[PDB]
Amino acid sequence: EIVLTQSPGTLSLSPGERATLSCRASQSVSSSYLAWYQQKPGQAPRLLIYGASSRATGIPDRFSGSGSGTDFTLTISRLEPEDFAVYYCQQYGSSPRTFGQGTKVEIKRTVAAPSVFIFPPSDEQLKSGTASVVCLLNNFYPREAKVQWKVDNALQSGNSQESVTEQDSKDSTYSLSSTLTLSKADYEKHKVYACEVTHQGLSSPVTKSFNRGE
Amino acid sequence: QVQLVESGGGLIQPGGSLRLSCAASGFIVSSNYMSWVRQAPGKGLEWVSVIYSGGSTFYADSVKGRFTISRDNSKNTLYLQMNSLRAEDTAVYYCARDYGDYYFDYWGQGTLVTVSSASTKGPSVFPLAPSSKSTAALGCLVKDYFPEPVTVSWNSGALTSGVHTFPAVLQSSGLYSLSSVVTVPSSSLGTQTYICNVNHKPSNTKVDKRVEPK
Repeated sequence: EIVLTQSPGTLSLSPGERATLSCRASQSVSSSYLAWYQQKPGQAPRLLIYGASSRATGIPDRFSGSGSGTDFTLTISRLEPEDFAVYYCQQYGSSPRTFGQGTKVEIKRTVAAPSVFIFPPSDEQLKSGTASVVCLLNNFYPREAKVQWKVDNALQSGNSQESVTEQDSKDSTYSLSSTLTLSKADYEKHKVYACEVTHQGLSSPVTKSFNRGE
Repeated sequence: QVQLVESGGGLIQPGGSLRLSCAASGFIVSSNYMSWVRQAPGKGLEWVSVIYSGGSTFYADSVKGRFTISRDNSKNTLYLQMNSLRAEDTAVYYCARDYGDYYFDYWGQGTLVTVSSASTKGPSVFPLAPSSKSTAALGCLVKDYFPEPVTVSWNSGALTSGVHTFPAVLQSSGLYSLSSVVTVPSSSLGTQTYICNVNHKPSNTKVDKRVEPK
């Protein structure tokens, strides 16, 4: 079986940079029988290159493929912000046909701090016995961010979950939600609800807070 | 204008059977090599089944004897009839038109198959009302549904700019939750009505929730 090893596993570069993706085969791949696919998040793969170097119809010219034998290369001459994706190679010189494990390309941009928003639980949810408080960190870069919850200045642990968006295709930022889940009874025993955000685009951590009932 | 349109996925009990379909346009299924490829959550592409133009069929070891790939010349459709399903079969399943026995040159959009003995449950939808504590941000909390996915639109698809629908998180209950947020001009709140439309196909649930300031 021809095993295809892709490298690097992850690659982060800014628009306009050249990106070079490698696919190395455990054995020779006959006749340049190697294809490359792009898979953007949530979408089907699309064919980029076949026969190692032939650009598929409709594919932008910045994508090109080269190589032979045991080493194949997908190049993006000048990255564009919509190029974040996982890129897969696939060989058809031998049976079984096999895919590489993929290279994830992430798009770098200049540092952007989050705007922070906080949403109390709705009266409709409180009627049913649970209370969700949501902290939104909107449109920031890089991805890494710390969110801490305080209830009457008491640090919370174990009762929050975070979710992060895929990169924005236009401006390359992320957004993040942190949801604090409390029983109704617990929510009503306390007054001040606060989300504290640490991010490298901020000079100092930012706290966003509200008082229950206001 | 080749197209491949998939349907048939969703929730199925372990041990059950399920049939996927792929309706083709622009080419003749009967005269072409076609395949099913699946992708488990967070993993790479795994070929499952192929049918040659001449009718030969081949299967991955993990599905041989319990999956059948077939075609209906009359309806220009490809099928995958699955049996003895197990949790390891949970994946997005893609149909693809192959170029001969070589590479995958057109892909269907994918259909999620979730193999689980848990019952379907549609979501509750709560407002994240805009206040001064949220340019203004507002959203919808979509809580406690099973299985994935839900789809969220705003104002029936009229509002796209600035929307962030977060990936769902598995709560310890075993049910999913996510939020969908949008940033709108602060001036608008008084005038513009904002409605999130939440569709959950597995439960045949459609919820429209008006989000207005408190």
